[PDB]
Amino acid sequence: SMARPVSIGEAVGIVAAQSIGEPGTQLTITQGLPRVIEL
Amino acid sequence: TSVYIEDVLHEFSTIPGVKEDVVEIILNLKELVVRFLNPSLQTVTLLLKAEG
Amino acid sequence: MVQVDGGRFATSDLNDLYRRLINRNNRLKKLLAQGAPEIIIRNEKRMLQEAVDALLDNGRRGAPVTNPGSDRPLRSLTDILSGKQGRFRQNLLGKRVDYSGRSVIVVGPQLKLHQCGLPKRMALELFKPFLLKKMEEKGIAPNVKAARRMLERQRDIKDEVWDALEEVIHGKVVLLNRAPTLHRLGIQAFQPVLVEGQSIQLHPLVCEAFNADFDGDQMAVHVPLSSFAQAEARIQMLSAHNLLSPASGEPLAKPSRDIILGL
Amino acid sequence: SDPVRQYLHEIGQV
Amino acid sequence: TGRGLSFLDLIQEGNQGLIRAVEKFEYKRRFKFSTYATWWIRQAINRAIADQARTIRIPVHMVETINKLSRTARQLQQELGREPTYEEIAEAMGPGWDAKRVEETLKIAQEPVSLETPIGDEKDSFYGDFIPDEHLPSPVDAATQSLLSEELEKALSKLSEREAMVLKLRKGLIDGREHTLEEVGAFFGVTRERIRQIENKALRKLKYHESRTRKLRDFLD
Amino acid sequence: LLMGVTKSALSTKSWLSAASFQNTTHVLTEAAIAGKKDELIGLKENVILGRLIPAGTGSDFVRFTQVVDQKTLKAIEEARKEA
Amino acid sequence: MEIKRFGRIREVIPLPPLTEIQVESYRRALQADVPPEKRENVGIQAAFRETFPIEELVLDFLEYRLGEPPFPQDECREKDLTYQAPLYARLQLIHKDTGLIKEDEVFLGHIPLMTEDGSFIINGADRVIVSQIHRSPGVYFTPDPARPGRYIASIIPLPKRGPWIDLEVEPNGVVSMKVNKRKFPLVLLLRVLGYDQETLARELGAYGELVQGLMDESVFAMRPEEALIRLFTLLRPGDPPKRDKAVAYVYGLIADPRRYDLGEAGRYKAEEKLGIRLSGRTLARFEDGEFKDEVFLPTLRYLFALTAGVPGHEVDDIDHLGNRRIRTVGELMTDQFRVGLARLARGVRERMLMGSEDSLTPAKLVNSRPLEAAIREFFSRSQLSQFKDETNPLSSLRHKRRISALGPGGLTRERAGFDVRDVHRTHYGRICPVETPEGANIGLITSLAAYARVDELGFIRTPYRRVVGGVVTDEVVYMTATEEDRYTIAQANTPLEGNRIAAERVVARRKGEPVIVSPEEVEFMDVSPKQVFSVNTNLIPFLEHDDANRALMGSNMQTQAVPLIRAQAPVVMTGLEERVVRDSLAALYAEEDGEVAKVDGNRIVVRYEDGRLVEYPLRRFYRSNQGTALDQRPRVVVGQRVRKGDLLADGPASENGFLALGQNVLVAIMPFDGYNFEDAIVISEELLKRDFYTSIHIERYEIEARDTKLGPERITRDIPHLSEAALRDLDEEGVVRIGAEVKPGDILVGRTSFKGESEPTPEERLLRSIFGEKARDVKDTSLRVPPGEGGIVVRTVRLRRGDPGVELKPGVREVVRVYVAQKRKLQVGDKLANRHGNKGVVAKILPVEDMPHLPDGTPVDVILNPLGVPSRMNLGQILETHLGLAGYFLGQRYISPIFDGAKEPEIKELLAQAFEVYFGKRKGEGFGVDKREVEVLRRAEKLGLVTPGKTPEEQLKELFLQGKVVLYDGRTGEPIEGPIVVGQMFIMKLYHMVEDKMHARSTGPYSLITQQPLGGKAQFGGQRFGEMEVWALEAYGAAHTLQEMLTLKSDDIEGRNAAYEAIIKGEDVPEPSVPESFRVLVKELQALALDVQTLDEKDNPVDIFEGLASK
Amino acid sequence: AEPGIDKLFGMVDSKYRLTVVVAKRAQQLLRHGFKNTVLEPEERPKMQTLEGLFDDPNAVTWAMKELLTGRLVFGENLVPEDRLQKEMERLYPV
Amino acid sequence: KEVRKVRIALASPEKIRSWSYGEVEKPETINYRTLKPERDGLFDERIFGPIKDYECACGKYKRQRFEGKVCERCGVEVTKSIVRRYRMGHIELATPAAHIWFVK
DNA sequence: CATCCGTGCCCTGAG
RNA sequence: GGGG
DNA sequence: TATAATGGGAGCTGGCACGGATG
Ligand SMILES: [Mg+2]
Ligand SMILES: [Mg+2]
Ligand SMILES: [Zn+2]
Repeated sequence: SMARPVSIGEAVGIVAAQSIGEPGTQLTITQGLPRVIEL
Repeated sequence: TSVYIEDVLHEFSTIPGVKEDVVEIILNLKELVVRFLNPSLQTVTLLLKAEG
Repeated sequence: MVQVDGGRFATSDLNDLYRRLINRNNRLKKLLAQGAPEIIIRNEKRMLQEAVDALLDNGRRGAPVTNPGSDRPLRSLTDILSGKQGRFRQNLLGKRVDYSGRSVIVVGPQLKLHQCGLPKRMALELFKPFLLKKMEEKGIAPNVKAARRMLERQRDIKDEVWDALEEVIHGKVVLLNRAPTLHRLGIQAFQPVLVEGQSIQLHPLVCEAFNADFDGDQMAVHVPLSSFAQAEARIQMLSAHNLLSPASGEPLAKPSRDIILGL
Repeated sequence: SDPVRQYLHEIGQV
Repeated sequence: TGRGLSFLDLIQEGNQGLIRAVEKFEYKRRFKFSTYATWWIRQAINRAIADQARTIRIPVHMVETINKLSRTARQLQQELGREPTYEEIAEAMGPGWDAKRVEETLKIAQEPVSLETPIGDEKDSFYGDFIPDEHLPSPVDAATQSLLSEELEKALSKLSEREAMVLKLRKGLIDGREHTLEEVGAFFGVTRERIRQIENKALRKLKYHESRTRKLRDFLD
Repeated sequence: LLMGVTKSALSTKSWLSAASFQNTTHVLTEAAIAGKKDELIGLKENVILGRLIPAGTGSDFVRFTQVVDQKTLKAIEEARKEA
Repeated sequence: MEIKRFGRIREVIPLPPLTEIQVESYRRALQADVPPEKRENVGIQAAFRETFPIEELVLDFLEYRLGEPPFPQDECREKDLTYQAPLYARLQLIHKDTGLIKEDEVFLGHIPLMTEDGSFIINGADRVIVSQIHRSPGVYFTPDPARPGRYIASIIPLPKRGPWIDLEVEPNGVVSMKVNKRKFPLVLLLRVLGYDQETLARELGAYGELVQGLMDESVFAMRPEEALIRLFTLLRPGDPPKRDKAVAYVYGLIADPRRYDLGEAGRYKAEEKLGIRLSGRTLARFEDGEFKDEVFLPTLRYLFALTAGVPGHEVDDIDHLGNRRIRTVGELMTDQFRVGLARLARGVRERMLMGSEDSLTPAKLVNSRPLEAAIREFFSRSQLSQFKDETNPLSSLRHKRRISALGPGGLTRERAGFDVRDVHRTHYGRICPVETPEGANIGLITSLAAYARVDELGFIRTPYRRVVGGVVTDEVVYMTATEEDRYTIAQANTPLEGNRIAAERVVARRKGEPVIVSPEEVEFMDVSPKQVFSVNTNLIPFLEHDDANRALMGSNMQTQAVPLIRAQAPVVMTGLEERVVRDSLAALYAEEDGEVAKVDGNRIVVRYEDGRLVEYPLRRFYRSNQGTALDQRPRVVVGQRVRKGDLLADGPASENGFLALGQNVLVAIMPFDGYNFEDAIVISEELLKRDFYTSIHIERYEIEARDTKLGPERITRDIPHLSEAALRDLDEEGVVRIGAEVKPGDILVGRTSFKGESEPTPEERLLRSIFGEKARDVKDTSLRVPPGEGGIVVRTVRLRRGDPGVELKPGVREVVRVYVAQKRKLQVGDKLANRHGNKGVVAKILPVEDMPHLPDGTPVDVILNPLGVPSRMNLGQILETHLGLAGYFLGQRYISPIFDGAKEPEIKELLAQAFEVYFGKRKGEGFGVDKREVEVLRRAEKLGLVTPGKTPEEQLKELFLQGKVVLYDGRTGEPIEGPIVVGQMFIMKLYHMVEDKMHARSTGPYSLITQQPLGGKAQFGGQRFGEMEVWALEAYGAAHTLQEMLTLKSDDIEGRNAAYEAIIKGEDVPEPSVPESFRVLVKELQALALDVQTLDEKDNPVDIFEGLASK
Repeated sequence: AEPGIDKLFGMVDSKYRLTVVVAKRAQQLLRHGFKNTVLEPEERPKMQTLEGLFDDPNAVTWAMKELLTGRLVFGENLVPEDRLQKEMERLYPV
Repeated sequence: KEVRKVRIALASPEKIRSWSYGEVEKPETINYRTLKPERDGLFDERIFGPIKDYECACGKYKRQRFEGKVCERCGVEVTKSIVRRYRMGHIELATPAAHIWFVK
């Protein structure tokens, strides 16, 4: 979010979970969100 | 700017013997064009009494 | 076991489960003292075990015990703890909070990126104790009690209290949120600009991060109370300070729609 | 699994 | 069944009645045992239903009264072709019954309702969630009581220590009990008339300071 | 060993987190048998406890930082020099 | 003004009674207007006939009757009563041993009555019973998913009327039957029915390898009695196999008409599928002491023939509308009536044993409490019984035509996949493919088609015109889907010269499949395009130009339109706006021909041809379920000659008989300084000036005074510690006066409650001593105006104890109701929408001088951003705007029917006729072309919109034919650098308004157990900070704000009290403490025999209860 | 955006340390009534009232500006807590 | 002291009894006329604590000058009513019963 | 290979 | 059930 | 307090699926 080294104390796992989940409703010849969950 | 109708308590009332509700009567009174000849005159109270 | 508004009584299902348990326990004691045969005592002990199971985790084994004239299973301790309505997810990992409001949002093109339009009455209620303190500092009220009794009636509200509320919210920020909160930018910090009317004014550039439009969307407002919470909001959560996506690193608050069209 | 059926079976043994 | 007790509970209370019947049976009367047993079994079952079927336990005679009221109201509704009034039920009940008594009896007979009663067709809300807590003081009430105590101390500081202490001891702000005039006089060593005089002059000073500053008026509600 | 996110979240050392996730009865029974102690390492634990989470301003790395003006700083320095 | 209608399609039949699906259903269910001896064995009659005779003394049923309502509909709505009729039943108790007969008419309670419009009044609230779609009973054959070459036979009765039976061919070869989750060989049950190996071998032997799997020697060796005992041992293990018990159980499972009831539709479907005839609605019979098969052998034969691949046998599409049927109001009410009747029968049978076996009357035997309880339950707490949506008349008209797959006896939300929610090809003409909710309930809730009607069997039928040779007759046939699949049905727009098909090739459907077909192959034809869509969807003009996903929103949002005080019909109509006002009995019409004798604001008196003088009272300023005002205005004058069916009074949201859900406004399609950014809408202050989009809303307030153990609650003007300024608008009794203005904080009804006993704190003792004023016995419990509400008091209703005609619930002395109304002007945050799915919130109200305006000085009313059109693909609003410009300058309105309306050339012609008035008027007034108009024409021919070289008038006319005009910016006076689309558009004000939804809370009520703030604006609750909001705060790293959310701002009692005190004292907020919900969790875990211990770093226990819970 | 937010983020190894420093300095200023400020009378943050310019009541803005000046010293283990509190109360009493 | 850990473990019958302030011997809730809690019932004030702050049931001791006192007449301790959210009771079973969590 | 259990978006809402 |  | 009376009664949550354990 800042294009600079991350600060010590940044809750990184929550950010990872949100960044992976937010486009979930957009996932549609394609396997899609079922494939993402299977993985 | 104001209206008082006898035997009428609020705008949502309705007058016996009158076809228009008070809302429509006030809507019609909003179309009234009143010209003051005296420039020192800032308020007037018109009176109306009709029947039959 | 509480008396509601109309004098009626409302009680928890745990009370009925405990009553079942105690009735069966006392009946077992009386049957033992009176030397009942083994069939009766066995039936009573099995019913006592069933009642204990009903109290701890109803519906776990056998048919769930219901109140008379109802198919609704009684709510046991296990049902209270677990589930989407359970204690953890409903009252521990998330709560209903004070100093919060909600209203329909409106595009505020005149706002700066760090700003949001806040209705006057919403701000009067949200900052009410700060406003009481400011009304006591200025000569608007003798003390806090009189200031609150004055704010209680809307017709007793004069225009100096609005200037006092302007003085209260100076420099401070509020938190705007829109459900669903898919990523951390579903909540953002904005400096509030007091506005007439009952609508919240949202900056256009953040509408992409909230996934917000103006076909009827509503947002919630929260007031960080401490100096620590206010500093966290102004430094880390401010809308103008989070311009890039934490997911991709690309710009999130970027031109769109009408801006792109005109340029 | 049915307490009443079990109790009736136990009653039927006397 | 269907009276508020489960089938197995009724079975067990009937077994209690059967034990009583076994203990009271006299075979010399040539009556078969089922005859004498049935009476005690029905007695125990009805007693249990009357004693346990209600969360708010009601004595057995009052339960009989309420059931008689229900039967009378049902007779009146079957004969009148509509639900009866309080006065009609009072009439059908005979002497000693007026509409007020029928109403009070029906009010006493009301059973409580579950806090977990669902609201809406989704499993997302409960009834008790819409029920406020009227017991614990709100933050506003606690703040108001604290401000009242502080303004009271501010107003009592405008007295002397002795005449403020007299009021504090007489009205219970200290130790929680309201001392009699004799006790405050014996604590300050003075006469009860003397302590009454200084109490009255302290109250006079407080009333004057109040009429001057108008501070403690807003706490009069 | 590779396990999915559900099993990995259920198998964490913190029993408060696992019990607030899913399978509350199973997790709670096994943790109560084991006499498990939750060290409040993660976020969900302190959130349930209403504590200050160990991230951001609550991280032990930045939590104990002090601020002092040079006037008071030098006054304290002179007071500690004269002891 | 002139009304021009387009379209060449001639509909041979009008729309059916739109509320007939409710009216006819309930009328057939009750049969109240049929004399008892001539009733049919249906509905309540069928229920009585099924429950009786009660065998055990024998109690038999003769007839029933319905009385007149004890109170009218208005009085029921006023007094929280149910509009109902008394039900009586004539029963004769017979002693078959003595011959004694005692006959009496017993009262069975009251049954709610359906009003004229198709709704009910339950406990004072209007309610609607929504029809329920479900699988039709019968015998179906589905492919076995596990084994491809095999199938499953499903015998399905009516819901709650018996179990589902599954016939399967197991891998081992034997045929199994599945009932109540238990499986057994079907051969045993066949042996109980009396079948022998000879009969089965000769009947099923044509299908080779399966009959040998049917053969079991041990079952054929034993007679049907041993087989019956064996089957009973299989079905009821542990139960001693007494032969009579086995007979009774198997009879009640298969042959009992009281316990097993196939549908009449189920019986017909079985007879049609298997090619047999049923003597009853059971799977077998108990005749002459033995069991006789009815259904099992034909189903087994069909299954074996389908497995073998015998031609003429097919699998069943379970979503086909021939296999899915509707249960309307009558059927659901009858089901619950039947359940209550069975419970009353159990009570009767129990009474026929106790007491005196000699002296008994039908009145002593019958207790009607179970039946009353069942009916009251169905009408009050069922899911299918819903709070009536009467926002506008169309709201309730659509609500009554709703179809739910949910409800008791139907799908749960997880039980619904893609197959159910799908649009089946048989939905054509029956279920609207457009009108369905957006979100989780999509496909589950649907609406009935316009021309559709549900037959007596429960299947939706659609009309088609017969085509013989090439001639289209005027006779119409209402078909089910199963019958529809037989013919080739041509489209309704196929060209015709007279009654003959004028096309060499026509577009037709065969089993829903589209095909090109010669006029000789045409067997039927569609009645109209209108039959494919619902009522709401048929009100969308230019529907053929709108994407389905947005036409859905248009249909669903016409429901949410608020009745406006100056509401008007759209300039572009579809032809249904009159019929909708007609069938939704909001408007008033004349019965016969006659003359109007009297016209008042309260009533209309008409003298008809019969000479009789009929007075119609007008509903004036009545509050609907949703707060919208329902009022009727007279549309006739004294002495006016009216005919049969002529309009007398306009209902809510109707203009001269036409549906008026909104207003026609002059709209310009252009961006505007980002104020219409992302679907937002900019409006003109002139809309508020002439009271457009202004609506009347009434809110009802209620308060009770009751008897307490501490003393009576009294509704009084004497309230402790209140000034005369606070008690100004209250009368002597304490009720606010009619006509007073009330604002937040004002008192509506004053009330005093006796103070709960309490020792005054020593501080209160000293305060009392200082001021010398006794603490009053009573406390102020007055009903006040909630935050954000208020208005004018229009009505007050007071009901005491001891006054004639009124009796309250036990303990309540008196009840007072205050009715407060308010005129709501359109403001920032209110929601607007058109019929094409375009919806937006008002974000800016500009003064008239800033508005873009025409050259002649006419400012536009609404500014819509064009960015909401391309992605949404709803072009119907564009054509509506063009035709509305044409009709704005020609002074006329239009009727563009669905899929057969005005096309582009006709609109161009009307636009030329309008441009003549728009420009030749100017040219005759002595004005030429404007300079800015010339610059705009330059930039327009640069855009290729006009042809270069033509005169300025010709180019302006070309632009006008393209629906675009020169628009001046009122801020600069300079024009917009391009021609802009401007025209009249019909826009509605929706029920979502900022005045209802604005809310905020500092501190307030908390919950009992959790001590967390309550929820909702009505309870002054706080906003929920759910798990995902906590995730957001965590990802930000805002630890102290999160801790505030978890503590100081919620359920940290010490923390929140100290925080409030520190804030009102100007101090910084204190350190938070332990949340009370965590202590609740600890104690609830201790109640589960689990020891939860908070420890320090030394593993020593830490007491978060602070010594309060430890001895 | 907050004035000089980039330079404020440049002062620290962690943004959250900047937040902690700002919050603690604001708490100091609130507790001691702003009279412990490192700002000069012309560097004091101002607020426009109906009367005119007054001191900015928001201590967080004060703290951020003070940090921008550079006259504040931040770090870990700079002074025992009780000693710091008592010396601040000696230099700037309540 | 500051909480650093949270331990969960099985509870002996002895620990359950050490939690309990008394045994609930009756299925009664509150009296049908007085609406006050029934003695030895599920809401008894002698077990779980006083309904009102620093006030016994019968009303002999009504202020904080008595705290920790147990009224001899009604048997209720005079403390804060908040303890009714904390203090546990217990039921003594005639026959042991299995905790279903450790069974199913 | 069967069988039991436990999961299955968030905030609002309102008679 | 309604809304995003 | 005594005629004799001697094994219930709902009719489930039945158009979802998927997977992690234990038989
Ligand atoms: Mg949206
Ligand atoms: Mg009487
Ligand atoms: Zn006592």
